[PDB]
Amino acid sequence: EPAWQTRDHLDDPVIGELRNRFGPDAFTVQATRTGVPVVWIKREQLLEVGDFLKKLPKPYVMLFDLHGMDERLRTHREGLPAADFSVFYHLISIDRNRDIMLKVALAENDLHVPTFTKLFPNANWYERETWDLFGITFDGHPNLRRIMMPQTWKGHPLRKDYPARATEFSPFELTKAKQDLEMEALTFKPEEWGMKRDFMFLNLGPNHPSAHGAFRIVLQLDGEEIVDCVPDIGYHHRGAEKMGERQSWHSYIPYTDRIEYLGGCVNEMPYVLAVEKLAGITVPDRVNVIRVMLSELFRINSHLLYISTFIQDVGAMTPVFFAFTDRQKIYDLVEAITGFRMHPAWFRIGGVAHDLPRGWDRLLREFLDWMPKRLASYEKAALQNTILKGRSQGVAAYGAKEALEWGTTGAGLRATGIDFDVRKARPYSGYENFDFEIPVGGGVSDCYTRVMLKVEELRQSLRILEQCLNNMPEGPFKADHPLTTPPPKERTLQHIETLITHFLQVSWGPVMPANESFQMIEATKGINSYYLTSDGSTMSYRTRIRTPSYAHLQQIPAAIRGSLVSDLIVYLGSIDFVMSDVDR
Amino acid sequence: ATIHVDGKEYEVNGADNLLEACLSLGLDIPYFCWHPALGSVGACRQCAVKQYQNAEDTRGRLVMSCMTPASDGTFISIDDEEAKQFRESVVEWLMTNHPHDCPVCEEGGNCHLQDMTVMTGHSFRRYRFTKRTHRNQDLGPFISHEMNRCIACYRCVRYYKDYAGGTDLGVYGAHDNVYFGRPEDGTLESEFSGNLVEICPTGVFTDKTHSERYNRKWDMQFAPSICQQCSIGCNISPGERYGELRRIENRYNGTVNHYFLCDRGRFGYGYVNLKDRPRQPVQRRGDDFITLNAEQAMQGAADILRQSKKVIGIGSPRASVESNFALRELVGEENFYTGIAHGEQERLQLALKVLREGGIYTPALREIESYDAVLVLGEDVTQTGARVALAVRQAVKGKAREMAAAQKVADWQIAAILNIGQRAKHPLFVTNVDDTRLDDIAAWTYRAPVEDQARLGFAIAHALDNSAPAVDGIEPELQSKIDVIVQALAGAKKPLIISGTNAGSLEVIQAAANVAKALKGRGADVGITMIARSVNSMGLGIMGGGSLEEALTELETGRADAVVVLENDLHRHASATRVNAALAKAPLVMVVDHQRTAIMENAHLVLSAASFAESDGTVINNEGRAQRFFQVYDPAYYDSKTVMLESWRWLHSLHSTLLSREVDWTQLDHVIDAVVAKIPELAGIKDAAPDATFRIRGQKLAREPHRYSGRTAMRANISVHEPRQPQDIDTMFTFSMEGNNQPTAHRSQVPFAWAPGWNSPQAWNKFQDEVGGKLRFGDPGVRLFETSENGLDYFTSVPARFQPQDGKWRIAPYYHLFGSDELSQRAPVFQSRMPQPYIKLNPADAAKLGVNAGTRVSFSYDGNTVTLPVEIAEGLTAGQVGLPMGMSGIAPVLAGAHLEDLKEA
Amino acid sequence: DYTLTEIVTDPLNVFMGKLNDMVNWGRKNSIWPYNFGLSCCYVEMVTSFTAVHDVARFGAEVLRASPRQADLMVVAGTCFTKMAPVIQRLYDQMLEPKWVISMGACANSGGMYDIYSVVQGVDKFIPVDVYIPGCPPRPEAYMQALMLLQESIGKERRPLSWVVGDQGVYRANMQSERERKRGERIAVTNLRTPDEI
Ligand SMILES: CCCCCCCCCCC1=C(C)C(=O)C(OC)=C(OC)C1=O
Ligand code: SF4
Ligand code: SF4
Ligand code: SF4
Ligand code: SF4
Ligand code: FES
Ligand SMILES: [Ca+2]
Repeated sequence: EPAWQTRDHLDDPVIGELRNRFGPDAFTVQATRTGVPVVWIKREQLLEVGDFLKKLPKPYVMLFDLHGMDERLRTHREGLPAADFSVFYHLISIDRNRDIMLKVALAENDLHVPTFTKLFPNANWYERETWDLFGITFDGHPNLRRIMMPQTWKGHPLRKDYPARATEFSPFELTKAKQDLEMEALTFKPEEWGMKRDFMFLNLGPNHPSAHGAFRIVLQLDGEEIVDCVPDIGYHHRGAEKMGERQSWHSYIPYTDRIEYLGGCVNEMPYVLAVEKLAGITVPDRVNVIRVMLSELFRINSHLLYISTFIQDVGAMTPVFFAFTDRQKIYDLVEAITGFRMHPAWFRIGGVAHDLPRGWDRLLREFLDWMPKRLASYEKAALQNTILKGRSQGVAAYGAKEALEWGTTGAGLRATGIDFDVRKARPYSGYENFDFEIPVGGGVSDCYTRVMLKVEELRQSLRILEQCLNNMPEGPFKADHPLTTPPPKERTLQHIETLITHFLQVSWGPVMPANESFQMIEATKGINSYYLTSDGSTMSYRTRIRTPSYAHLQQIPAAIRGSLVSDLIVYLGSIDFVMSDVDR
Repeated sequence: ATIHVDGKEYEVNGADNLLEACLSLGLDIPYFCWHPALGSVGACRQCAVKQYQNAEDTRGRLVMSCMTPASDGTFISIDDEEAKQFRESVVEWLMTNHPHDCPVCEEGGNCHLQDMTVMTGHSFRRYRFTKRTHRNQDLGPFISHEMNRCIACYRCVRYYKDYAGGTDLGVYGAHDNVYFGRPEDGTLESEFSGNLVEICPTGVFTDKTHSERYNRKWDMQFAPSICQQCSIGCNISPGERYGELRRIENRYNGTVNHYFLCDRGRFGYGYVNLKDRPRQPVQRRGDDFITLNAEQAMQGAADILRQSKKVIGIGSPRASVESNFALRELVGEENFYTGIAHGEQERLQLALKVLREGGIYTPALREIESYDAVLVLGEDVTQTGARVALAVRQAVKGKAREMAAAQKVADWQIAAILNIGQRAKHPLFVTNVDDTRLDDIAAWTYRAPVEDQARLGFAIAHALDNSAPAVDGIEPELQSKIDVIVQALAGAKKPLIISGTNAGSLEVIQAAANVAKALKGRGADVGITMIARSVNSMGLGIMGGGSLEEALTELETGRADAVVVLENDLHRHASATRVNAALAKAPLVMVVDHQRTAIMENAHLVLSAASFAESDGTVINNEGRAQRFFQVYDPAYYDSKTVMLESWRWLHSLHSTLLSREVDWTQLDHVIDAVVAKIPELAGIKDAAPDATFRIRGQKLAREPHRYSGRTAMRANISVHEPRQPQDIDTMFTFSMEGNNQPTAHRSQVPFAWAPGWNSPQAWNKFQDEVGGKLRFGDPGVRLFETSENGLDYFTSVPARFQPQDGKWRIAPYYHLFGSDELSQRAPVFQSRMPQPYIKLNPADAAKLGVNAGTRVSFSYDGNTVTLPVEIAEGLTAGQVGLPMGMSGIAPVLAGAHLEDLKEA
Repeated sequence: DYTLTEIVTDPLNVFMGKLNDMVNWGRKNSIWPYNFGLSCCYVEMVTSFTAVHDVARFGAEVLRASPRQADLMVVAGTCFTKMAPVIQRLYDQMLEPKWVISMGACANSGGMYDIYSVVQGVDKFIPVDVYIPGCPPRPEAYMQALMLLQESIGKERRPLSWVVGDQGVYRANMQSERERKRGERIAVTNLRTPDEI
């Protein structure tokens, strides 16, 4: 039984617990390739099912994901409950190292679900996005307003009947929105924004002079203290999931590159692993090693960017220049291998686009000799500076409970002391064959603690690169599956069967058989996951992308309340987010 | 019957074989040599499944599912490892000799062999030896031949010979050097040779006309349209790219034209792409041609119409129901004239009266293949209604089908059916002025003038029923042949009588109605078919109006000073001299047309109408079925200065500007509702297609496939800024991929067939409820009239015998599939296929004039001395002269017309 | 061959020509870009600002957070529908003379994001002086665009004073770089095989 085999997960103890608590007819178990138990729950039992999972002996403490799906055009729904729409809730039990998806069916006219914000406070933005993109009402939600589109938007873009392409540009709408932005400060009402109540009101954005994007924060201030703050996001919404419904399985890889643009192949990895789950492809070991190589190189690139950005936000200006020289070394190696700098689009369904070019090990050895002295110099020049420590330590701290209840993953969760890395807990792409440690914090997630954890993660990625350089397998760079897209180029250029497979795979698209798959990886900023629904066609029926920056930005008001604005700037600099990852 | 496929129970029909039963259930079995219309022969060995004797069986046995009946309690497995490995091995064996040709092959992206190579999962080549090659033949102007790509599936020979009745295509050679083609280079003789491009699962037979301006299937913009080249109304999928019509694919209609077109419909689309078509409205001012936009053309036309004292409208059978109705509304009902001759209109009205008042059911084109005896009276169906000739061939082979069914042989085992039915066939009696293309299978062929064919029909009706009027002057051997026809028709369970208006004789239609009434009175399940001339001839006949001669006298007498001619060249329905004189006398001529005709030289205004590829509308076919054709592309998308609108849009806006001095570019559904309200006989055309508000779960129907390419570069040479997507307010389709083309969508209008893993024309199997049956959720199109309870009376007007009078010469019509239809003549690829115009003469008459075969003689009709070279026709009757109709100068109104001054040039 | 804001000829005493040349020299040798981060193209822009590329050598490192002090707007990123009024307002807040560089396929035409929430190019609502293809353009492509902008600035005519002379802005119609480099680009025969480094 391979890892991609369709499982029902009836042997999971959570299924037995749900059967013993709610009865055998209260829910329907769906067999998928997602690797998790998928359980269709009735809508009226959703809150008690969530409470029961929250009160388990080893409970499901984190709401990993919450989003909708338009199932009106889905043809292969055999064994599934009748649903015009559905809402899925992905919950993670860290103690069990398990996860469960709960799906609620909804009719076309009765598009309302009970809110999940009481059980999980991070459900607020997910329900706002599900209402925004699907029109699904959440009863009991405090402020069910649009979060990606502007408030004066008609329709719900992720529905199947919504036209995906760009509308014709009009100067009238631009002028009207400019007038709206001009009179926004004059007619600001702090009731539609979810706020309440010498209380100054300020706008931080929308333009921001930094490298993580441009987004607006509405601040309520008592002098310097922050009483309340809500973020205005969706300014960088590219419609990547809707493009998932519009590209083929192969031609969507460059779009997966630009989800978070500091990651590249790290962003390509969960998508291609989920497509390989849909295709039934077990990639060879050299493919796993190459993909791990590129993921760790881009992880070092992203962490160097993050440390430099944090140091520059504190006020030291030189280490960003030095670490951009280090990024240039990494980019030299990545340019040699993939042909591009930051959006390589080099991962393929079944492997990688090309073999490693002859001479890559020299560039890897040069970078591995270059990096550690520079990292020690960065530490001793800026990270051990007492002014930086005073600006960083004790700023926007939270414990493990706040990280769990808000879906915070990555360096913040491990800085709260929770040892939960995807590469160790739920290994993927042959990460079990590499010896590396997972740095953890003492139990409190400061800005400084997160930054030093990212430094230790950079050192561990350097160790992974060392082991990969000393032990490189020889073999194929693509799998020998009929659904390896595209096939190897030389066989395409001189064999007619391979030419036929290449012809149909690049033009109409590879045919993924009707199934659902899911891949979760430890990205550069947290846990990045792809949830893929195939309706048997050459395009994705649904492409749900869970990104960690969304969860961190939703955690922002619960951790910075009662602090200053400079502390807010430092907290923004130490979160490791990009706005493309937030909005996607 | 009950089958168990991979452990799952299924309820199927026991008369089908296993492959078609499993394809009807959505299961994917690869197959090459089987076709839903051709039967099973078990050649390619691709459809192999594993059959078990019972539920508790583990070994099983490989069987061909196309040759295995779907009997009750049949246990099989498709996903068995042995069956999968054998199907992969069959694909691999086919792949050993296949050329490395997919990038430079016209079947790429539309290839069944590509789809089944991918479907079997075979992508690694372990064959290292040489591949066999073949020379290619020249098959004419339509079909391109590439013998290297063949997989020896024998579909071409089975279709072309056993189905189409063609003789010149065959299989030659031996063991692995099997060749499929003609014995020598030359044009494929069959009128249905074009369906080889969809029958062949590989790139051997390709559309050469498409291969000129080739584009891949994912790059096409498709629409569900109706073929406009005769009255049968076959469902087509025109596909375009870069503003020009690229291809005509067959569109599956299980009630009309299921898998097959004829070559005139498939290849005679080249008139749409002509560079001399009107693309802007042009106004005449002295000798100047001023190009107008839509608004100022409408304003000037309506002003000049308002100053006129009486405006008449001349419709055409080429135009749609909506455009003819819009002209009728613009000029008034009493001023509307059908643009056909008085004799043509009389024959059309009589055919319509027989169809919707004779009390005899008129079959659809698919239903013709189930009749037990066929009598064709005066209609050269192979040249005028070719798909009816194909269905008549199927009905003729029905006797072999019945003989095989008497021996408990299944209907899909075609080889056994043809073996049992060696040469026994159902009775076919065709009458014409000469030999027809159905003579190879006809039980009898009667070569006679139209009066003698009508007298034969009246004699058959009298011998079947003595209440019918009798015929005096029948020869004894002709009486014996009449008796043979009578005992053949009386013994038939389902006799079928076919006639039409192309014979040029009212008495032929009257005699056919008399035969059908006589068979109806005996209790037989008789059907009657009438072949009209043009695409909307029945619609123009139902609409009614005056003849073209009445309009010409109205123009000549000065009672009408303004004439609006809609999609009519006026030369095919009247003499050119009289038409030119009447149009020169009229102070205002406004020609709304999409083809450069000869009457726009004297026209004051020319409105650049849209053809069928650029317009929506409704057409009524020869059996009275309303069918909606949809616009394929917007002509203003690539050339932004093109003002090319629907004809009904032009005329409705002209009426609105004439009334309220304001343009009104209306919607299609408004004109449809106006037709339904004003004309109750056309009330069925509302149900031909749903309106523009029709959605599939809230979204429109897509015109182009999902992988449509180059959307930010096709117009980048004009401007780098992407243009606005053309909005479609008339119909439920969209000019984009943003829509639905799912095979399980609740609709009947399907623009093109594509399912994932099925890029070939075999995706129509996915678009049907059962393969080879009807479209799922019904076939598009609605019959306008039901069968009447009471029929007509016997037509007592029995004509006399044909008397050859000296000086006079009766014109016998000789129709050609490539050359009798006007727009098909305009297609440049038909100019090579169409023959040189030969005037047909009897040997006795040619000896009387002393002219030999090939010499030129000159004859004068309506003061027009034209010369033609003589071809000797032995089957022609003396006193008649044969003329090719529709050709250069030979209008189709010469059928039954007398001739003077036949002399050698 | 110029453009007045109409195709006119070159309007250029000989002292006024020298003064205009000095003004154009000072303008092109001191270009202050506005610090505006939209998407990944901004990351490559600020990569060009760093030590390994050193865009300071061209005098274009003074990255302003205020549009008043900035001369050059580099639209480097996707022009989202919510961000487009912000871009238009920040462009309007700038002062004459002002120049615009579209960086990347998103800012050029919308790029791969022909989607409901993206404006298809920033030339839909602001005038662009230099376009850079790429997704992202590499930092030296941004440097090359800066030299293209400098060459365009050096041959444009602007009023020396707002009280004396013609106040119209005459921008030169440069030869396209495609037509200029077509001589050397077509003549390329062999490139290095991709299997090497
Ligand atoms: C009114 C206050 C003015 C403060 C000084 C502004 C002008 C100097 C900017 C220096 C600078 C900073 C901070 C900087 O962060 C940066 O990186 C993007 C540069 O480019 C290399 C710079 O040149
Ligand atoms: S017939 Fe099909 S498999 Fe053969 S070369 Fe053409 S596209 Fe390829
Ligand atoms: S030419 Fe085409 S249809 Fe004929 S046997 Fe070969 S592959 Fe089959
Ligand atoms: S039979 Fe008539 S309607 Fe059918 S394809 Fe031929 S010309 Fe067209
Ligand atoms: S062009 Fe490419 S790199 Fe630049 S902003 Fe767009 S997605 Fe990012
Ligand atoms: S399809 Fe059955 S053997 Fe060919
Ligand atoms: Ca239209």
